[PDB]
Amino acid sequence: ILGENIKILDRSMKTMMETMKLMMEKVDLLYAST
Amino acid sequence: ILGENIKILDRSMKTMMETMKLMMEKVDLLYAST
Amino acid sequence: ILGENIKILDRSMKTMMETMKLMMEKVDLLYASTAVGTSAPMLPSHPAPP
Amino acid sequence: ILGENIKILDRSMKTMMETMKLMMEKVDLLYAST
Amino acid sequence: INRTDQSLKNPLLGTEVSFCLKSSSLPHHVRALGQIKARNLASCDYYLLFRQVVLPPEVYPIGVLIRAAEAILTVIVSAWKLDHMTKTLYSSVRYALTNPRVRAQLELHIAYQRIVGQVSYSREADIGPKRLGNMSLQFIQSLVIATIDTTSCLMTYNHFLAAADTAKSRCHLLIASVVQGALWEQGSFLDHIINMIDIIDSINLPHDDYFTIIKSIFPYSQGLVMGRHNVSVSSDFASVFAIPELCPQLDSLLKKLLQLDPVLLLMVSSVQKSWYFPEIRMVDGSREQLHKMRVELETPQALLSYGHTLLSIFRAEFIKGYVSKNAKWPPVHLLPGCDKSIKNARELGRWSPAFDRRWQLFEKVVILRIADLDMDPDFNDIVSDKAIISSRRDWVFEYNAAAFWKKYGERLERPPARSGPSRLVNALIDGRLDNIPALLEPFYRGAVEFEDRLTVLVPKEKELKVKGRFFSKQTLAIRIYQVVAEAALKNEVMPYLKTHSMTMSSTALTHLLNRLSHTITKGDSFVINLDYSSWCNGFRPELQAPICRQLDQMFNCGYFFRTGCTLPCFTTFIIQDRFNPPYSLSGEPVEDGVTCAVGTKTMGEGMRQKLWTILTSCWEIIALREINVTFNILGQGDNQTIIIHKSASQNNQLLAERALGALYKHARLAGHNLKVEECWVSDCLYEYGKKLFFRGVPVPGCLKQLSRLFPNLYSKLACLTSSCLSAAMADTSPWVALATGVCLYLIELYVELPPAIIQDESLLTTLCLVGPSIGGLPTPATLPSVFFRGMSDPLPFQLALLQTLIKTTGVTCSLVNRVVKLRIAPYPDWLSLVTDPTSLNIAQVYRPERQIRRWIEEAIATSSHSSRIATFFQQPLTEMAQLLARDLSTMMPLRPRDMSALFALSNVAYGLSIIDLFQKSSTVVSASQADVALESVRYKESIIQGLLDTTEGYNMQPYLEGCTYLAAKQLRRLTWGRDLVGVTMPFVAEQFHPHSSVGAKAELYLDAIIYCPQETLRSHHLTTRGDQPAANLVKDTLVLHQWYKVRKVTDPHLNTLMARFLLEKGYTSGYVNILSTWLRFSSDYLHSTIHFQHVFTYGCLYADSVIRSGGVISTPYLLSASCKTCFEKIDSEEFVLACEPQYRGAEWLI
Ligand SMILES: [Zn+2]
Repeated sequence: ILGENIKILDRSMKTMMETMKLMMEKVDLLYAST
Repeated sequence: ILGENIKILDRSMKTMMETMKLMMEKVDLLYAST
Repeated sequence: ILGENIKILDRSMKTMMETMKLMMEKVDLLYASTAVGTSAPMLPSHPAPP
Repeated sequence: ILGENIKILDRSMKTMMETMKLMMEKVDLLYAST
Repeated sequence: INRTDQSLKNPLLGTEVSFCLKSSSLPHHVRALGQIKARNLASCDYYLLFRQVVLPPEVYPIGVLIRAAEAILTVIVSAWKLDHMTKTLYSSVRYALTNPRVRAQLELHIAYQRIVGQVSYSREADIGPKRLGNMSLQFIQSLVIATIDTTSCLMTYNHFLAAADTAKSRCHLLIASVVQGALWEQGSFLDHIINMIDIIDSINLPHDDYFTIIKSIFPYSQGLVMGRHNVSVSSDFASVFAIPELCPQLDSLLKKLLQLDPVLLLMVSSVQKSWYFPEIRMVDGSREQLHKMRVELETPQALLSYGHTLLSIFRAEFIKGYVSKNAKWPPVHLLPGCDKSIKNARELGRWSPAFDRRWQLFEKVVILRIADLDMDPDFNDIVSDKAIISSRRDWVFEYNAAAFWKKYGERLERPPARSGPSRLVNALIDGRLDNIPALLEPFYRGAVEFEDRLTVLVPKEKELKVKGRFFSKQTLAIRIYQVVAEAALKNEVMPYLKTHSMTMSSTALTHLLNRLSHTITKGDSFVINLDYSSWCNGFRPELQAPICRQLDQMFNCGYFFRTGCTLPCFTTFIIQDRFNPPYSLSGEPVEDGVTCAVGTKTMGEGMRQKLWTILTSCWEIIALREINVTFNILGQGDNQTIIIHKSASQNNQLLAERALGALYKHARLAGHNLKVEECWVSDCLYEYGKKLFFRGVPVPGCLKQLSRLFPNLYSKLACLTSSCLSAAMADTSPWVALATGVCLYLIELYVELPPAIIQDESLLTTLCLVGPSIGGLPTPATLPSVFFRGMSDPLPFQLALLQTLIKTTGVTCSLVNRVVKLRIAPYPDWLSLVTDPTSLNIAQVYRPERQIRRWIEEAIATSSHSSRIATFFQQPLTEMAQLLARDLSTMMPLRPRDMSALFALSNVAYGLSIIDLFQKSSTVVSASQADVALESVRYKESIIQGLLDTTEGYNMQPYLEGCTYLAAKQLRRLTWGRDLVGVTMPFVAEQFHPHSSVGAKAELYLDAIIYCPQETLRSHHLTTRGDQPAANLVKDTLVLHQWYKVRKVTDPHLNTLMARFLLEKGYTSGYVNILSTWLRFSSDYLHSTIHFQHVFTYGCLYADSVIRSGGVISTPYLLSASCKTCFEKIDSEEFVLACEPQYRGAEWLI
């Protein structure tokens, strides 16, 4: 029953790809602010 | 237990999931000051 | 060799933990510094006890 | 018959590590330049 | 009830006075302003007025006191058989009480005490004029009017209490000084004390300068002693202080004292409370406090970097200790780039020495979980008296409504009553502290509830700082958080800090102190004494955040330490100036920088005491290690002593200079700027535990310690006896302490009792010689522990004292019966015996309250509304304790010394201890009361009536004729009817009889203990050393069982009781030592444990006495055995419990 366990982990990782780039611009434009 | 040590790893990641989110809100409201 | 490939994941996790903690230290102190003399709320910095 | 589906996340893990460090210096140097 | 306090216990505040002078419109103001003269002094200058008080000479007839003291000391000495020093002692006492200045001071003290007594706990609020010599006091509410001839000073009751306490302390100082001088090699130094008193009273400098001088007297004296008697290291401590500029006369007097004897200078200069206390400049003081809590000496980035370094060293020390205690590294995770040496050491589970100087390598080591946070504090900490604020909404209750109305022009929206308790014990009773894990849950998350983020700073009383120092009372939640964090730090991590661990193990502590004392004089171990002043208002969040994080990860309590590591920045701080309230905008304080301050960088004094200790130890270790010098950090508070050992490469001067420079540099990188006056190096003087040490030998605190519920005669006398006992335990001579205590006890009796009792010399003597052991007021006379260190039976000593009194003086036995008034209890009270093995079964009439245990327990059981308390008191603890005591009272060879031992290791003992903690909280007893004002009046009346009686208690003729040992055993037989055995300890004085061997006869040579002196002793030899020689209740029970089995004590009933004790737990299966190092022992004994040590102490005390009496020893002296019946043979047959045990068990405790 590991296959399902892997897939749920894989999607959670995919939740790290978009979330970071959804805040990479947010945090880096702070530098543009300063 | 071979699969438990990875099961505990999951929720350990889940802590990060929001641990940033609560940082996201505080940083975001920090902008509203400026 | 089914577990050794897993331990390196744990060490990878623990390495990130220190990364996160350093982020928290820095961000926490920035927010705290600006909170002196103001009514800024005390936002949580850890989800909850299990 | 399953190890093949786990080597692809660790290789991605490194790719996600390099980004983490790549932004570590960025965030740290921002604090000092203050 | 008005004017409750009978002694100075609060800071001297003036804002009330200023408010009443100009503001306020209450009725009392009309009366007060009416009785103020034109030359109205300010409250800040009250001491300038009380100095002028003069009493008419010899107003109180205290000659009876003099004669009584003479007789009492003569009797004590004669009982001790040291007849060659009674002359000295009673002559000294008579001289002390006959001196003009001393008598005047004593009379002033008596007048002050009577005036205080006549107004404290008075339902009346406008007590009329009271005459005090040339002053005319006048009381109004909590304000006092003092007038001499034409000048007046509107004061607060606290100011008058301060003046009274100053007079009392001066009386103590003078009496002790005369007595001490009479027993020194160098003659009376009372003249210097009087001269200092006159000089200081002659100081007319402004408030601030005068109190700066008074504060500096002691450190300047240390500097003076230091700059003269340093051999290796230099010293410039004396240079910083300005005493020689402001008050040249005082400087000359101090230098003269130094010339006479440095020990005497440190002796007298240590007094700091015998001089009027300052009135805190609350405006400036509070402004400075708030500013100091928000200043940034160092840039936060540098502070964070140094915090990382401190984290590295903390990791290193913790790992070293863990390895040393378990031979294996704790669970750690090695970061990438970790050094190879670290990997190898972790793999082998050892600690390479190279790490000690390479702490930086540990920056890559992370310690994972090693324990769990103990979110369940024991009652020892919860049950306390530390005032706390229930929540924010109670802040309006720390101010006066009238002051707020006048200062701002708006009412104060004070609710009808405080919404919550006022003290920790009340909170526990109310049930607030029953779900602590939920209470601390916000801390775990990191968001302390807004309602729990307010702190009230309070000024500290009896401090000679005009600006004042504040300690903080805090909300219940923050208080419990602090308690839990402190317990965790002190129990789980601190013991593992190798370098810091060797400062709490008394064995290592004592060994280190002894080594330091032995090596200081040799000039190979000098000491650096750092005394941080801004330590409390020091640490910033940045410095401690890394260690806070490491602790959080170490205990798996997410962000539990970091939350309090950064909390101050979100906290509201206010100053309890009851008449300087802050503005209230929306029911919350408004920041103004003087009264209120919302958000600061530190939580103030008291908080994070242990963590700050860890950080200080860390950076000190860093500073010392990098210069490669042996060190032994020794200290717990803001003052720490650094012991540095000599290095064969460089002299102590260069080593000290380098160490001081390193300490400066490293304390600099902590926001803890260290100035010159806070640090000094010395090889002659050092301090530990508030106790000086000159050239190794301690400096006695005779002149300082002896100058130190509802009130009662018994309570005052008990406090006096405890203070004198502590002084005796210190390096103070037993004779000095005893004579001073006798004088003070007579003074205390004079203050209270009416003339009929006082002018009854025989009665007064008998009262002073009747100790609590036989039933009576505590007295310094009846105290065997004064001259000894171990446990001792006081009963034989008391009987010996009474016997000697009867034989020597004119007191008749009938009078002793009249005073003793023995009253055997109608039925045995086994609990009292078990909790105090060496006491008779008699009615302790003079005790302030008896049987009150059930009153407190019953009060707690009801009116609680809690859960922890409910489960703690399911059935009466007192009744079960009585059951257990009765159960233990069935040992056919009844041996109370073990009944106490067995009873000690039972849950019921812990329960009684908790009840004792509860009653100790004055709030609980007052809550139990169901006022105290009448209670004291009734109490005073009963005692005053009791001894005025002429009734007899029990014919004592049969009990004051033979050996006090045999007599005491007979008395116990009578008062329990059980031939109690196993606890009576003979009296050394009657057991032996010292004899000098100059006139020794062959008849005296048969049996004795001989003392061989290497050379003739002299007074100088009395101050210089010579060359001659939780679950832990399970382990102690186990070692007790092993003790019994080794002795072959195997009894089925005892075994069952012991096993029950286990299963309810869960388990299932120095004063004379310096002379002592000057003589040699003698083991040539025929019959005779600890009691032998008492005999040795008495033997060397004989020599001490003969030396101090202007005598010398030429030949060894023997200790013959006088009373034979005072010797016995003990078998300790067995603990036959007879009737089967019925205690069962509690299982609720722990
Ligand atoms: Zn005897």
